[PDB]
Amino acid sequence: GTGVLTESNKKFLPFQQFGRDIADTTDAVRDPQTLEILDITPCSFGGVSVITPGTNTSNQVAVLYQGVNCTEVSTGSNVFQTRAGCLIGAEYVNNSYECDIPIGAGICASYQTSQSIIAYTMSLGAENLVAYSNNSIAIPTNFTISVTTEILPVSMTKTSVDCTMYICGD
Amino acid sequence: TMSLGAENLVAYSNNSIAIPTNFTISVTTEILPVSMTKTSVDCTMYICGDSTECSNLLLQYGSFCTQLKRALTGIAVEQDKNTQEVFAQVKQIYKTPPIKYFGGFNFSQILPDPSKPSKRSFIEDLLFNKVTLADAGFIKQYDLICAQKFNGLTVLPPLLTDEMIAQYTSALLAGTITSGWTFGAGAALQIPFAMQMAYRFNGIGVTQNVLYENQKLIANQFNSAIGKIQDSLSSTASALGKLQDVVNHNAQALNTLVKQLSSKFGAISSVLNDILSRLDKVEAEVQIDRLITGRLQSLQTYVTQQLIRAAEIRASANLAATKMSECVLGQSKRVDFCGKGYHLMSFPQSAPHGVVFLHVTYVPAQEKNFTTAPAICHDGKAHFPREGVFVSNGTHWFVTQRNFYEPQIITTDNTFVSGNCDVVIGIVNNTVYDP
Amino acid sequence: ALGKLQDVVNHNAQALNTLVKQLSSKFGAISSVLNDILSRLDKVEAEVQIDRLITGRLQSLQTYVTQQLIRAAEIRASANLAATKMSECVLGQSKRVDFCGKGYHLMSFPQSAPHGVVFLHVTYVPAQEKNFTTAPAICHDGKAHFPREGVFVSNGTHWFVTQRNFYEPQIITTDNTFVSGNCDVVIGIVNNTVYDP
Ligand SMILES: *[C@@H]1O[C@H](CO)[C@@H](O[C@@H]2O[C@H](CO)[C@@H](O)[C@H](O)[C@H]2NC(C)=O)[C@H](O)[C@H]1NC(C)=O
Ligand SMILES: *[C@@H]1O[C@H](CO)[C@@H](O[C@@H]2O[C@H](CO)[C@@H](O)[C@H](O)[C@H]2NC(C)=O)[C@H](O)[C@H]1NC(C)=O
Ligand SMILES: *[C@@H]1O[C@H](CO)[C@@H](O[C@@H]2O[C@H](CO)[C@@H](O)[C@H](O)[C@H]2NC(C)=O)[C@H](O)[C@H]1NC(C)=O
Ligand SMILES: *[C@@H]1O[C@H](CO)[C@@H](O[C@@H]2O[C@H](CO)[C@@H](O)[C@H](O)[C@H]2NC(C)=O)[C@H](O)[C@H]1NC(C)=O
Ligand SMILES: *[C@@H]1O[C@H](CO)[C@@H](O[C@@H]2O[C@H](CO)[C@@H](O)[C@H](O)[C@H]2NC(C)=O)[C@H](O)[C@H]1NC(C)=O
Ligand SMILES: *[C@@H]1O[C@H](CO)[C@@H](O[C@@H]2O[C@H](CO)[C@@H](O)[C@H](O)[C@H]2NC(C)=O)[C@H](O)[C@H]1NC(C)=O
Ligand SMILES: *[C@@H]1O[C@H](CO)[C@@H](O[C@@H]2O[C@H](CO)[C@@H](O)[C@H](O)[C@H]2NC(C)=O)[C@H](O)[C@H]1NC(C)=O
Ligand SMILES: *[C@@H]1O[C@H](CO)[C@@H](O)[C@H](O)[C@H]1NC(C)=O
Ligand SMILES: *[C@@H]1O[C@H](CO)[C@@H](O)[C@H](O)[C@H]1NC(C)=O
Ligand SMILES: *[C@@H]1O[C@H](CO)[C@@H](O)[C@H](O)[C@H]1NC(C)=O
Ligand SMILES: *[C@@H]1O[C@H](CO)[C@@H](O)[C@H](O)[C@H]1NC(C)=O
Ligand SMILES: *[C@@H]1O[C@H](CO)[C@@H](O)[C@H](O)[C@H]1NC(C)=O
Ligand SMILES: *[C@@H]1O[C@H](CO)[C@@H](O)[C@H](O)[C@H]1NC(C)=O
Ligand SMILES: *[C@@H]1O[C@H](CO)[C@@H](O)[C@H](O)[C@H]1NC(C)=O
Ligand SMILES: *[C@@H]1O[C@H](CO)[C@@H](O)[C@H](O)[C@H]1NC(C)=O
Repeated sequence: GTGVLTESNKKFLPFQQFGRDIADTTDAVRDPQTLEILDITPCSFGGVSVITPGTNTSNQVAVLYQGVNCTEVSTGSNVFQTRAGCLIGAEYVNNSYECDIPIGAGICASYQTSQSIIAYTMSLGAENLVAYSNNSIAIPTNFTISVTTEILPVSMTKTSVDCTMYICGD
Repeated sequence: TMSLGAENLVAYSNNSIAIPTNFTISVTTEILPVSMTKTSVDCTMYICGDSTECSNLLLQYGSFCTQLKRALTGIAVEQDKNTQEVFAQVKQIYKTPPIKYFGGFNFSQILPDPSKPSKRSFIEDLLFNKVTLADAGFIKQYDLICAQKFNGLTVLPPLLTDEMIAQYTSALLAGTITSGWTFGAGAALQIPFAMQMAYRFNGIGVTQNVLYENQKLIANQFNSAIGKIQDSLSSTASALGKLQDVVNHNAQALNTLVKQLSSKFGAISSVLNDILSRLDKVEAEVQIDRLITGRLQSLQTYVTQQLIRAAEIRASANLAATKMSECVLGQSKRVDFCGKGYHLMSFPQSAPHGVVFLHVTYVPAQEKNFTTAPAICHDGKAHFPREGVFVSNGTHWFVTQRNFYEPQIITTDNTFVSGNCDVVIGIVNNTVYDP
Repeated sequence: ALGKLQDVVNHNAQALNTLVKQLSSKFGAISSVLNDILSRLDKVEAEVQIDRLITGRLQSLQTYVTQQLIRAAEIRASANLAATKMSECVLGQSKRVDFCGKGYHLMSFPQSAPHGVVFLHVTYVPAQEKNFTTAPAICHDGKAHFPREGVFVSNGTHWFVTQRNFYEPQIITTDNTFVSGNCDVVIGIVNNTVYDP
């Protein structure tokens, strides 16, 4: 196998020699020479996603190592820690704007100005408190006739497949 | 034999009408799933964990893994779209002024509490306590989940945090309370809550003087209903059944996918390393192919089940978005759509992977028999009610509303004439007063 | 502009292209070409490879049909929604909120598009609002007068009754209002004169 061997405190009985897991993978072993218990762990791995504005715009990209602390990480000096992982190549900004490239856990990324990729907390909207009281009513004095557009799919492509021709052509 | 219900025959006749004389303000609860767990699967790690020979043999089977990954990513994006559609229906983050005199109604249990770290409400916190999440997708530093992670199955965190969902529901609630349905059309227009409730009463066919002359009773009934909602959501643990069921189904699917790795599928062993160590390349290729095919079919079944369940969740989220648009951003004339009874309003609350609507409805309470008539003859003309129904308590005739007994003397302002008194079936004789 | 329709077309085209490209996979056979297997092997030896190719391509077709069935269910739901919007927004005026566009719905106009429909929803949106002082009712001669259709407003000195969606103040008369009981119950009642025509 391949993995990291660590000292273990598992309570192996004197007759046992190895331990299994849910998927029947050996998670602990007994050293044949020095009868100690070793825990076997997968070494280290994770997903790597690439945040990028279109290649029409810029070839500069940011990288997201998903679900890892910013210590187990090509690698710029712009590391940032999101609940979704470690974000390298994005300058975190205390401002908040509308989400442009959703990264996760409320963190979004955009390409903005000397332009660079920035990461920020997405903005839900501008705050607005209603001037409410028990003898005040706001009544409109004018109107606006708006024309909105709504697009709805209706049908799709009618496809036909020749099973014999596709599988066993002539 | 199961019972459909208690039999009940309606005392019907052609000159008898039952009209309610009192009402009840009910607050029902409706739970709707919105999103599910965003899962990601590493095809190579799941099928051929750290094995070059298995990976090389897996390259033969084409692009099954790429389309499994594409399907999972599509579902993952769809979940955030569902949440955004249900909750992000408000253009601005509204908020109420510090004064909390909403015409005697007590909204303190649904408005946010600043004391808590997350600015959730009391009922929202109860809802979050009633549902336990197997995994939120957050960072897991160095179980039934470690086995999943080591085999390539991970969970992605949702784009909108629970705090953002709480802020969205707070904006919706503040807009509803301080502006009625006006914030769903254009800019929010402030209006006293008593006047907003008077409009809501007018919207179901009851005159506003009923609300104004019974304001304290209605406020007390609403407060009692909210308190009963609190008690029910704090007592019965099995309250949010649907959301917990969604979480359980996703977790069970992942656990089944992991346990499928211990199947031999006809090979000598389920462990790739044992096959590699005990057999030559020619002999081990057959066993590795069997394991690859079995695990690929298991992944296919998991993705198919996920796609069908995601379609179901998308339908539920569309329904929740419609209920937010129609029940919360306005008053609904649709029957049994925003709760049982005549709909007055609704209040949204977030919950793990779902939304909860507190539907406030008006239910007639105490009905009485009366003798009715389609029309009335005064001077050879037939008088019909402009808005209401003719009733009689035994000796005198009045005209009342159709949903609340408020009899008034039959005058020419209440009624309109149409033709003579030789056509209407069931007409009666009475005097119509002239102001 | 028409993102959804183009997305549908792209998804179908991509599915067909994937189905075609699956024909170049060996699936464990010596070759992905049927003719090469037939020419280089005897019947007994070639049957195994042909079976492997047949099984792989059959599974690929199964995946394509399953994806198509799920996507067709999605498109059918969308088409049912479009039919409902045609019935309610175009063939009539809708009271449902945010169903035929944001705002108070006036009308809608349909337009065709490749594999889809486009609705131009005409809606009415209030524009310029002003503050006013309001009151649930009014006392004239010991009776409480409530608006028949509208809301009582005041510009600072005088009291009028207006519509709820458009400021059109009118003198409070007995035709605008109706009486209900006395003036000892309503909370927030005010004092004003009701004109008698
Ligand atoms: C209501 O709004 C409309 C436009 O939103 C106003 O019409 C404009 O009036 C100004 C001043 O006379 C003109 O310069 C514009 O050309 C008009 N626009 C249009 C489209 O007609 C209208 O005056 C407003 N009414 C009130 C009472 O404020
Ligand atoms: C309508 O029903 C409500 C309650 O359903 C009645 O209010 C109750 O009245 C009794 C008698 O005065 C009190 O003891 C209760 O405390 C009241 N309850 C509440 C919640 O206020 C009301 O009296 C009924 N009205 C009519 C006309 O029957
Ligand atoms: C609205 O209801 C809440 C509770 O349902 C009220 O808060 C209670 O107030 C009493 C007296 O002030 C306290 O003894 C309780 O401990 C409070 N409970 C909670 C949970 O806060 C609140 O006072 C009500 N609102 C109004 C305006 O009366
Ligand atoms: C039906 O309602 C009428 C209207 O109130 C009743 O007539 C009144 O009865 C009371 C008895 O307490 C008298 O004091 C009033 O003078 C009566 N008014 C008129 C205009 O007649 C009548 O008694 C009711 N009848 C029944 C059977 O309930
Ligand atoms: C309602 O009143 C009318 C008029 O008072 C009644 O019509 C009378 O009916 C009797 C008997 O059929 C005739 O003799 C009269 O000539 C009718 N008068 C008129 C003016 O047409 C009618 O019968 C009454 N209805 C009831 C149910 O009592
Ligand atoms: C509120 O509206 C009333 C009604 O128009 C105003 O009263 C009028 O004010 C104008 C001033 O230009 C006078 O010419 C009229 O004679 C007044 N009419 C009456 C019946 O009094 C009043 O001034 C307005 N007040 C405010 C604060 O806007
Ligand atoms: C509205 O008008 C009524 C009647 O003009 C006022 O009622 C009077 O109140 C005073 C002070 O409480 C009493 O001394 C009078 O006897 C009352 N008159 C009547 C006929 O009841 C009432 O106070 C006024 N309301 C406001 C807010 O000014
Ligand atoms: C095994 O051999 C090693 C060295 O060859 C020795 O140090 C150790 O004590 C031995 N242990 C046993 C159980 O024989
Ligand atoms: C380049 O692509 C971006 C998409 O991020 C778009 O906003 C921009 O307008 C494009 N520019 C050109 C010149 O096509
Ligand atoms: C990362 O590890 C450090 C210690 O090595 C710890 O203090 C920190 O909380 C960790 N952060 C995350 C997000 O795991
Ligand atoms: C954001 O603000 C905090 C304090 O409010 C500060 O410590 C931090 O350096 C700021 N970040 C940036 C990128 O300026
Ligand atoms: C409005 O409510 C406040 C309590 O917050 C009260 O003091 C005030 O008198 C009320 N105004 C009217 C006009 O009733
Ligand atoms: C009601 O209908 C019955 C027939 O079932 C009839 O005999 C009776 O006269 C009717 N009552 C009135 C008031 O018309
Ligand atoms: C009306 O009278 C009938 C007569 O049998 C009775 O059954 C019914 O309960 C009464 N309805 C009400 C509301 O009292
Ligand atoms: C009404 O008055 C309040 C007082 O603060 C103000 O904030 C609000 O903008 C006013 N509304 C309108 C429509 O002018």
